[PDB]
Amino acid sequence: SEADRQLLEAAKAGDVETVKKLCTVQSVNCRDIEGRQSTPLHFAAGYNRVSVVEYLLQHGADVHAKDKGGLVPLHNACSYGHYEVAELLVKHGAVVNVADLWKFTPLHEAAAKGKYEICKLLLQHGADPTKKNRDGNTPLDLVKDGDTDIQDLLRGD
Amino acid sequence: LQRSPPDGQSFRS
Repeated sequence: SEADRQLLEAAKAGDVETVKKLCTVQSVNCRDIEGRQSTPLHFAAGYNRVSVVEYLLQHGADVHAKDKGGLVPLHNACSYGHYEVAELLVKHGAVVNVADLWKFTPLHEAAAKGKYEICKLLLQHGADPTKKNRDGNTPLDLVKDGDTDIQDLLRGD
Repeated sequence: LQRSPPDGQSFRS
């Protein structure tokens, strides 16, 4: 629907006022059919729109919702280094060991993208640095050579 | 099948 399209666009842009006008019990968990089925919460999380993330969560957005590739909004936040968003999602019950269709977890994303504080947050909440994705790679395996601090963090040493 | 990235980006700018 045009309304849902406008809502998804508003979530992506961080347009709080438009989100408030279009967010209904029926649209809060709508999906971008013409993309990868991101929900408003995926868009707000991935584009670091904190106020929108907050509003959506308050109004019943599903923190556990998977997109077409099996990503939850915590994946989006972690891949793009959005620490506050990640913390809000975890506080609202997001599963940290969640795995997409390729068995990538949020820790795989944070590690690969060089996000130390987010890795630390995930580990504090029980994220498993030993979980292999479908390629057989752990999050540690995906750490860039230059990020020796992240390597040490995930090694527990 | 390509694993495409999540919707989003790291820098708002």
